[PDB]
Amino acid sequence: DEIDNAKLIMKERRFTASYTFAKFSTGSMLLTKDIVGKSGVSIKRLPTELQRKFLFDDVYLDKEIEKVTIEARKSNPYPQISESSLLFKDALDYMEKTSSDYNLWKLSSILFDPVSYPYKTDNDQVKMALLKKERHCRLTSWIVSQIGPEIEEKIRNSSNEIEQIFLYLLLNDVVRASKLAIESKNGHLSVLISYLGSNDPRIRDLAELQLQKWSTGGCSIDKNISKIYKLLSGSPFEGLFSLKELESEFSWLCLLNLTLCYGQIDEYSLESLVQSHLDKFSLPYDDPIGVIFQLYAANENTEKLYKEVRQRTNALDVQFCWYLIQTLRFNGTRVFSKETSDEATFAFAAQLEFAQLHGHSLFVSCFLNDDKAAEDTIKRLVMREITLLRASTNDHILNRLKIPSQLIFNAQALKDRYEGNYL
Amino acid sequence: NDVVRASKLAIESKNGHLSVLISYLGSNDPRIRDLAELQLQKWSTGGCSIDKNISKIYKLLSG
Amino acid sequence: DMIHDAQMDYYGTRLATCSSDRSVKIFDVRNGGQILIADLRGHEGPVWQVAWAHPMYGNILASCSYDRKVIIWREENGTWEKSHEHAGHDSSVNSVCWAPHDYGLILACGSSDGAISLLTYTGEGQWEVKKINNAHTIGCNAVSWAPAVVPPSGQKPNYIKRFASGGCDNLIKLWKEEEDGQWKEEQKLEAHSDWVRDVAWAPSIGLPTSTIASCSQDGRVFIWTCDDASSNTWSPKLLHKFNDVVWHVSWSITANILAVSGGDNKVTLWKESVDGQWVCISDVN
Amino acid sequence: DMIHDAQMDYYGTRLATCSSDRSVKIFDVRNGGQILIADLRGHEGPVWQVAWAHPMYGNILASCSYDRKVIIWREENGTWEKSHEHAGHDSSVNSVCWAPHDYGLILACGSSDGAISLLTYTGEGQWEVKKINNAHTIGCNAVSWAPAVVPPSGQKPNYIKRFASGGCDNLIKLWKEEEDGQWKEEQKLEAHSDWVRDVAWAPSIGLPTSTIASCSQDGRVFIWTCDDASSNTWSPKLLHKFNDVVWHVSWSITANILAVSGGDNKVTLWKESVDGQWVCISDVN
Repeated sequence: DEIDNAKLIMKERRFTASYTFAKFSTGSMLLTKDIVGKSGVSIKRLPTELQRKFLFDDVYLDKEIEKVTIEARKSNPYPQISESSLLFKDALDYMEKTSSDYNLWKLSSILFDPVSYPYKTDNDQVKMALLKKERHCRLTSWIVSQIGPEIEEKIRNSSNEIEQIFLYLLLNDVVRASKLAIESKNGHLSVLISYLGSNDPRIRDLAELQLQKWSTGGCSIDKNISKIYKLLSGSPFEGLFSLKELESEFSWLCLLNLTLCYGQIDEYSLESLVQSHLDKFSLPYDDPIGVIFQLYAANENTEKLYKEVRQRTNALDVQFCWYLIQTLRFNGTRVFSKETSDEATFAFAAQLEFAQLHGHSLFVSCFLNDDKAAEDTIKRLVMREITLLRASTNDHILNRLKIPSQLIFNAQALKDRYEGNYL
Repeated sequence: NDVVRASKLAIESKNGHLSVLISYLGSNDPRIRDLAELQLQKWSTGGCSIDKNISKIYKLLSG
Repeated sequence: DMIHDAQMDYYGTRLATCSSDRSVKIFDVRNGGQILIADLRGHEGPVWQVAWAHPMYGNILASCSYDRKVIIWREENGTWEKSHEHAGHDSSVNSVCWAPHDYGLILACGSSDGAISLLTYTGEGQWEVKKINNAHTIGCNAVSWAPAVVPPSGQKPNYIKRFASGGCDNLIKLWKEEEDGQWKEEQKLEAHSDWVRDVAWAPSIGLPTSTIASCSQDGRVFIWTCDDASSNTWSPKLLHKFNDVVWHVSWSITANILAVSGGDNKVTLWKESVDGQWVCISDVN
Repeated sequence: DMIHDAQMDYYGTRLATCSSDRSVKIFDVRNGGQILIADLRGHEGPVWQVAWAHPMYGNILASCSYDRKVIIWREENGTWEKSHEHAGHDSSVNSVCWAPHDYGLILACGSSDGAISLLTYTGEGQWEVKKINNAHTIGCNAVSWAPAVVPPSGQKPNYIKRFASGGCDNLIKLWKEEEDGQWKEEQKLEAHSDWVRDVAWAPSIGLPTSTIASCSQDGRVFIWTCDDASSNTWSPKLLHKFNDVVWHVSWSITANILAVSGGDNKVTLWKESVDGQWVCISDVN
């Protein structure tokens, strides 16, 4: 007598017994129906796939805040970042030296973090040339450590000393590469190896001019003695006796180190140099250290590549992308569009919201250019999570972020008011 | 005459600028040479507070 | 037995619910644990949807129902009594929603007779009801409010006061508060081949590219993107189609993730890729 | 530990399998119960895909592998010995497939060096190998045969003998046996943004509207179509995109249901609706 309406209405309403439902809520939690709730409301929560431990400790957020200068925007009292001395470097301490992150980070910190003389000499032709180089070593010196196990061990495997030498070069270790040369009664090399580090055309030509001759009825020559002269010619990969063959067992990075050490084909910019390597060789798929290079390599096209890149790979961590754009934007380092920046600031500031770490969210939120949006978010974020942003999160985050005196009092008053009746 | 290891150490101790000079050390570039010496002269005025080692090294550049 | 809609309170403290047994239960969730607090009974028919008003007006919660009546329950010190009731429609009332807190305390209700009432609140226990007859052909199911958007003087701006709404005619009509006082149908949206089930006006992340989602008996979910360069040009885009009906759709706040409820008792999550095509992030349950 | 590919025998009696442990196991399924019958070991590297030849040639089964070699195991009274082997490629061999039983007993293999061998069978234990170098840029992953289609005399027709094939360059190149003797790439299909994983030539239900499915790292599944016989027109249509890679794709025989393997360890089924849009009929597992 009561089931016919449930049937009538269930039916007069196109309602299958399959009817389910789910709705996200203010805190960002969704309410699925499961039968697991006193009233069947599975209030599951939203996963912050943002995996990086240090984000959960006051210290980082707290300390990284002193790294900035906040100032109310031009169209309202809502704070926005004026100046930020933020470098990839900063992050290194909170990570561990064995993770790929430390690398990705340590790398960027090298490719983008500013270089600097530690004494005031001003021949701009000089200072500009030093930093030019400081950045050079810094990077090769790194790859030397990344290919250390790789090559070092690949050396235990050789009966051939000449091949052994070519290997020591591959690690940019001339001193030991030379010692070996003399000790094996293969001295003439110790000489070239001497020149290798410099840029002398005499040699260069002496090398190449010889190479050409070596292709005419003159065999029984080590592939190693040849490969080595090749390292003198200048461009080794685009050569008359190319090394492009090495792609077989050498880490692409092993090769790159070559083009950066002996491949100074022309005396120009590094960024463009790196870029030269990328042209002859295909890169490792899904690789973060890889991508980061393309970004460095594609100088002015920076933002364009980024867009291009993010559209194909999940290798670059939201938080990274953000920290990138930001460290690059506040150092003049590259060319980044307001639309694209804020575009990725939301991204991050969002993950930080699902995690509930509002302190971080609000802070990243200041990296918003659109004064309307900034205000828009901030008012929202704070109005809902005031209690959480109060008494112990360090006791003042909000005053620290130059947030509006009124907003605080307003949203505050509102909850006290809310709790007021609940009691 | 062990630049490779002398350099590695330089970077690893947060004393990089040296790894740069050390780079030049092997060659013969007057820019540097002068940059070195010209600095040295300055270092004798009021500021005698640097490692004897950082000095000894620039000295190796002077010529 | 089976619940219909249940929505968390602002400040995430309570959790009102309603099921086909005509019971509007308000459960508290402190620490993740559910704890009933009152069973507001009062509908002659199953309750459909339910919505919490903005804490700025105290603690209010309204519930509509198949009983053709809608109830508003206030709260005064634990005193969960109903301060007002409204039976202005002849057929069941499929949905309710509150207007963005700035417009005031306005409540929108779409019935099944094909109408739409709008309870505005006044100084005391009074409520005027500007109504919209024959809004949809066979009735209305969804009612969603367009996000409050602000347009040299001492004034709180006059907003565009819009609010979309799907129904049994397949049309998702948008609406607008005419400067004089009544609402008119700014535009129709006919992309669905059968009953429109739910229509949700995604919240603007400050961003001007206002969106809106809809799901219907045909089993398709559309996202009407709109660049209102002063003219109504709503270009629908297909999210996905399941061989079974989709019952509800909701927007996650920050990312604009769509929770797609419908089909196989399963609920899905979606996010529009850096490419423009929407994707399923995961399967709930 | 983990298997890769496993295919049921014609007449649904056996069930060959292979996993990364370099072991090609042939089970038998009478009544639904699995029962091993032999563990053909012989690959220096994990076995990738595996295919059963047509009972018309006795009982044959071939398996390719990362060992750059491909094996063909005959059977003579329980005598599961290998009658032939072929290591004509330098890099691993991602896939194998047999040509429709009418062309004869031809086997197609796509390596990772970017080549494609084609073992035709002769009177005795002899096998000629017309090969295709640099077929794909970075290697090949999929190889599927185009359904055997028949074109006043005593003759078994000369077929169009086509067979598609995806690879690491993102292109799904179709191919054809030129009347003289060698295959040529009739056409390229570039719709994928990353590695093409698998490419399956749907069987023609006698119907001339030949189709083909593909899935790749980008996580999209396309069902390329040809509107008519003899018009070099392949118009791709998007099935769906998952945020994760799709590993395999297969056609169900009658309905042309697509089994989509990939993404979240889940496998999906799809059937093209009376509307043209493809839908997910259910979730396996």
